[PDB]
Amino acid sequence: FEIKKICCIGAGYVGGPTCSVIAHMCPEIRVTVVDVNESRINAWNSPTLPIYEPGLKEVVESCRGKNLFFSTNIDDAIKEADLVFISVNTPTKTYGMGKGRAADLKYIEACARRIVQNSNGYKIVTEKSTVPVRAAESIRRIFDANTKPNLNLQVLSNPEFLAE
Amino acid sequence: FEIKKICCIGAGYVGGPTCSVIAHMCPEIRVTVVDVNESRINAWNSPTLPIYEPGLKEVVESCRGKNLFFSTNIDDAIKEADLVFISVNTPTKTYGMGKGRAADLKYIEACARRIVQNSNGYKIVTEKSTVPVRAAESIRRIFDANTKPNLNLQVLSNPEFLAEGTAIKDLKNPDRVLIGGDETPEGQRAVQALCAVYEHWVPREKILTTNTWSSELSKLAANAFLAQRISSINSISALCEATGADVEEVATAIGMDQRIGNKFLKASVGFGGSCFQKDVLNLVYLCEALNLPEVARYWQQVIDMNDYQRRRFASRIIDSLFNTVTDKKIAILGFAFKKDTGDTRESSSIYISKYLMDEGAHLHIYDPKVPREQIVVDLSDQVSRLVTISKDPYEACDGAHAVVICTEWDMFKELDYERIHKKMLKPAFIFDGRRVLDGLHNELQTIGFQIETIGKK
Amino acid sequence: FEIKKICCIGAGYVGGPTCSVIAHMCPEIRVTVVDVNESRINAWNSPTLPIYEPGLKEVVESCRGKNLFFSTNIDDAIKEADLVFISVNTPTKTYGMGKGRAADLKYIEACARRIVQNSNGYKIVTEKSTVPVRAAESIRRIFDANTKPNLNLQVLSNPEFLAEGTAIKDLKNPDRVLIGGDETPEGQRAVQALCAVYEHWVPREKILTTNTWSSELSKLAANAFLAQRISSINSISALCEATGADVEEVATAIGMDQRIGNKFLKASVGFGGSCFQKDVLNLVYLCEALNLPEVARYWQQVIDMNDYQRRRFASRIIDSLFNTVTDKKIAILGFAFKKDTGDTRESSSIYISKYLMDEGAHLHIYDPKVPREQIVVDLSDQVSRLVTISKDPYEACDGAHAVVICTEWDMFKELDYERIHKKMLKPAFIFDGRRVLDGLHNELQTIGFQIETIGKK
Ligand SMILES: NC(=O)c1ccc[n+]([C@@H]2O[C@H](COP(=O)([O-])OP(=O)(O)OC[C@H]3O[C@@H](n4cnc5c(N)ncnc54)[C@H](O)[C@@H]3O)[C@@H](O)[C@H]2O)c1
Ligand SMILES: NC(=O)c1ccc[n+]([C@@H]2O[C@H](COP(=O)([O-])OP(=O)(O)OC[C@H]3O[C@@H](n4cnc5c(N)ncnc54)[C@H](O)[C@@H]3O)[C@@H](O)[C@H]2O)c1
Ligand SMILES: NC(=O)c1ccc[n+]([C@@H]2O[C@H](COP(=O)([O-])OP(=O)(O)OC[C@H]3O[C@@H](n4cnc5c(N)ncnc54)[C@H](O)[C@@H]3O)[C@@H](O)[C@H]2O)c1
Ligand SMILES: O=c1ccn([C@@H]2O[C@H](COP(=O)(O)OP(=O)(O)O[C@H]3OC[C@@H](O)[C@H](O)[C@H]3O)[C@@H](O)[C@H]2O)c(=O)[nH]1
Ligand SMILES: O=c1ccn([C@@H]2O[C@H](COP(=O)(O)OP(=O)(O)O[C@H]3OC[C@@H](O)[C@H](O)[C@H]3O)[C@@H](O)[C@H]2O)c(=O)[nH]1
Ligand SMILES: O=c1ccn([C@@H]2O[C@H](COP(=O)(O)OP(=O)(O)O[C@H]3OC[C@@H](O)[C@H](O)[C@H]3O)[C@@H](O)[C@H]2O)c(=O)[nH]1
Repeated sequence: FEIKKICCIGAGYVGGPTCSVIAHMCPEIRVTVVDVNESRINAWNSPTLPIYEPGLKEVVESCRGKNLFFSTNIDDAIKEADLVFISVNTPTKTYGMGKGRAADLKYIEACARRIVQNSNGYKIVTEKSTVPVRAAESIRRIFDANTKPNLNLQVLSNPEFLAE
Repeated sequence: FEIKKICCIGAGYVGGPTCSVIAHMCPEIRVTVVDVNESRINAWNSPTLPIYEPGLKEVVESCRGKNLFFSTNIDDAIKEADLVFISVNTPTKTYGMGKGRAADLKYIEACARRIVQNSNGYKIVTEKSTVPVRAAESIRRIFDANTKPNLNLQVLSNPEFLAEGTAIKDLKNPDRVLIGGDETPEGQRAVQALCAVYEHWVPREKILTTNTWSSELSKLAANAFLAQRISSINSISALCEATGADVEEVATAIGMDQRIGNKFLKASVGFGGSCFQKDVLNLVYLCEALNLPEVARYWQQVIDMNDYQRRRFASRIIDSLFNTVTDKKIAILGFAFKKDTGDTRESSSIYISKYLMDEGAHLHIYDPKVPREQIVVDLSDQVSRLVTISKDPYEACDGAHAVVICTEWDMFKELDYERIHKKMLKPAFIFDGRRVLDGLHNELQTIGFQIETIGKK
Repeated sequence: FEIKKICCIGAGYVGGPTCSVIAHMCPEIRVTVVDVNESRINAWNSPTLPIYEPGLKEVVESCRGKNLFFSTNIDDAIKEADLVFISVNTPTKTYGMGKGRAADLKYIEACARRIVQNSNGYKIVTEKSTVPVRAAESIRRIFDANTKPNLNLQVLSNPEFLAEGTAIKDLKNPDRVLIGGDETPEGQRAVQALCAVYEHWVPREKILTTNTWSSELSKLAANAFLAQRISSINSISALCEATGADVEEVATAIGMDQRIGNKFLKASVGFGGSCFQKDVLNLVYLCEALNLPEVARYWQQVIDMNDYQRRRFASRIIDSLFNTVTDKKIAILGFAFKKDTGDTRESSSIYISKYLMDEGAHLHIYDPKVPREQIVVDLSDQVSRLVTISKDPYEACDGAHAVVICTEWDMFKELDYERIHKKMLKPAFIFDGRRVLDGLHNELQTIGFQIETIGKK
């Protein structure tokens, strides 16, 4: 089994530069970075990127629209994907248990739900962040409980080590 | 010698049904029940009663108008009466010495004064409540200090043992009737006159008679004993959870020992009701005051356990929703402190709702008897942002992640769980706070629920 | 599968009685009771049994040498047996972790090792104790590690509910029999084999079956519920003394609530016995180990109350004797932890004797069933100077400043107190730490006794 289409939900400091580089290094792979933040997506597609990162602009411009894409169309990106990265943010809870301290997993949970909804057959789903807090476990729970016939979702952890 | 007219001040859970039952068993007696709350009196006379209580409608209609009355005319009823019951609330003090712990006698005290401003000659005056704290003494202190010639008022203590949802049954065959009065020739004649009333439907073997203080301690103590058992079994429910046992099984084996008995061993999200918590608080308070901190310390645990049982239950719900419940829709089935009443005082359902609201949950509450505008009042922006009162249970479980059963309403046992499931977000949790879905366990798993329940795994 | 031979390791207060009743109710089955302690075994084989227990002499003397045997030959009894009871003692650790709290399992362990050494083929091994504290698991650990081909040892749990003093009547008519075994085909077959022993005299609906853990938890919990009831009522006895009430009247009142039951509500100087303190102490210790500190501190109150109640009573004694006993002759009536047994383990009498001895009293101790050598061991040079063991009670109160009734022996109610009052120093005090002298109160005041009693000022 070979990955030929990659989707990444989350075009942040992690999702963006990680996907850009996978694209640079693997020309036969299609890499699609998605995000709900329309503004951040257009900026990725503009001559001014939404984050500053030395040497990033060269990488993006060497494969954007070639094997690297940025888009607000999350649904179709997941649908055609072999691997789905989850590369979203887990803000600190502002009330209740673990307030000021624990991570809020709500955006990971929303990615898992959306993935199940837009998925059939076999896909690999990889949580990729700098602080993974029970992320893979939580993805698995959603997937286990939202079975479809011939949907086979594989859950992996692939933590990101880069420093901004 | 002999009681023919009864007044009852307070038309609440205690005054209302108990006088209703006296009427029914004692046709020769004219019973009048009075309250400042016109709105409550009106309902007592309407075809819809202000409280829900099985058999209560039929008992009231059986003799309202004939020998049973409700009116806002306090003065006239006091005036014509041989016996005046006080059955009023005593809210917890909001300020002063023992703010937030001791009962406030400010309504019981107002009652006694109003009695003297409307009484001449002989009257028997009886304190009657679920939790009596120095109630007889503070009626007496007021009678002693408002002395009119020819006025002879005798003070009796007559604790009410009934449990809401089972009031009529309890009233009609009680395990015992406790009446305390001064051990003077005069107190004895008033005690005996009170006996003679109950003697209409209760065997004399079961009528116990003491002095007034020993009467109140007896009820303080007994209520606490009942609460201790539930806290005790709830402590075991945490142990069972942490080790693979099942508290229902542990309780069967405990209860079959006749020296312990098998009642009051149903583990739960925690006791509520207007009786237990305040009864322990008061007993604690009393012991601190009397220089008995070992005893205070002893009974305080009954409350700490209950608080912790509530908290542990909440925190399991939140855990399962992987510590985030912002905008997640959760159903709350059951708001009363217990089945077969509309009463929410100190209900565990409130407390769960509060811990789930702090997590930002969208709560959808259904209860078949609690008035919608009472749920709203109990949970008080935050309420208007997070709370919906559901009309039926199915719209409460529509779009929901979790179903939380907080009251043991028998109806919950036979909801359409298949239908509820189809429409829940997955994974779909039922948290049975009452062990009410037991044995139904296999069917629910099969359907596709994750069933968490107290004292199992 | 058919049990023909039973061996029981531990010929104590549990094993001797229990095995005798099985022998008596199962005449087809050979019943062998073994022990390392030879004077114990010798006594069981003698006209004078080593423990006192109503009805026991009759039952033994009816089976001994027929199907009931007491031997020191542990190896051969294990070797031939189909079922092997383990019924040995578990003393409190005297050092290391859990010092003074956790039970020491060194004897359970040596039994299981001995059983593997002496066994071949199929045996059922059953742990029977009043307080089982990870017993079954411990046995299993050893059996699992020491295998032999065709050796098949199956472990069950069978907690004993008998109370000393009524052992025979409890074993012949238990409220229930509790038996745990693995949720395995082999476990289930061993469980049946034991039910069938019990089914010779216990009806099937009174026998409960479960896993080993649940069974041990149920026992730990029930024992605890029982001691709570006593601490609970004892706490109300203090409160009664502070406010001028009678705990016997309050207890009567509480007790008639059929949800509380009327049993185990006799206030006392304190519960004793091998069971209760050690049960709660182990329940607490375990809760802490499972990270349940709220459950831990809940149960701890049961013990703390009982320590207070003992103390209150000791110092209440010293206050009535003008704040000093530092040379006075005091009578101790009752050394055993409860009536109708010569057992003294954890007895409240040991604690009152001792406190009074720190304080300079000369004690004269009478019990009708406790050997005098046992009283000397329980108190620990001081014994030399202060303690005297009396032969009858009237010898004990000759010269005395006060009588202190520690144990509810029925003979104490029927003493001629006028004779006693005569030879007692004056004014003559009786401290009734058991309420055995209720109703006789005035009569004794008439004689001029000044009488102090628990739960009554
Ligand atoms: N972004 C934050 O504000 C934040 C705060 C605390 C912790 N974290 C955690 O620390 C590391 C930061 O990651 P990042 O710096 O690249 O964060 P980032 O916030 O810069 O990128 C996260 C992107 O995911 C997008 N996103 C979130 N939920 C989505 C959804 N459901 N569908 C589509 N897009 C969605 C967000 O719009 C955001 O653009 C993360 O790896 C995570 O472990 C992030
Ligand atoms: N008041 C509280 O908040 C509260 C909370 C817990 C327990 N309790 C205890 O419960 C028992 C009584 O129970 P209940 O359920 O029937 O109370 P309730 O609140 O249901 O009924 C009390 C009735 O007394 C009426 N009332 C009060 N003072 C009055 C006065 N001076 N004159 C005329 N009417 C007056 C009120 O309007 C009300 O209808 C007592 O033991 C009480 O102390 C009270
Ligand atoms: N020892 C204690 O202080 C104690 C206290 C509370 C509870 N318990 C538990 O509750 C029950 C109380 O038992 P009991 O009152 O009959 O105690 P017991 O002291 O009266 O009898 C125990 C018998 O076991 C014998 N024994 C011990 N180890 C042995 C061995 N290795 N081989 C052969 N015989 C051995 C002892 O000699 C003694 O005769 C027990 O089943 C025990 O597990 C023990
Ligand atoms: O010697 C130092 C090094 C770093 N820092 C500070 O420590 C903070 C973190 O700096 P980093 O170099 O680690 O940059 P990052 O925080 O972007 O990366 C860090 O978090 C994400 C992980 O995936 C990276 O492996 C980790 O280095 C910065 O504020 C930096 O100024 C110091 O004050 N002193
Ligand atoms: O086994 C049990 C028993 C009771 N409970 C809870 O304990 C609380 C009290 O329930 P009760 O049945 O005792 O009802 P009440 O509070 O109406 O009556 C209580 O106070 C009034 C007294 O006069 C009654 O004798 C006493 O029972 C409820 O929250 C109930 O659900 C349990 O959780 N488990
Ligand atoms: O109401 C009571 C009851 C009991 N007690 C005291 O509590 C202590 C225990 O007495 P028990 O009647 O329970 O006798 P035991 O200790 O022999 O039995 C206890 O432990 C072993 C278990 O099998 C029994 O079921 C349990 O009762 C004694 O000190 C007794 O005098 C009270 O002080 N008041």
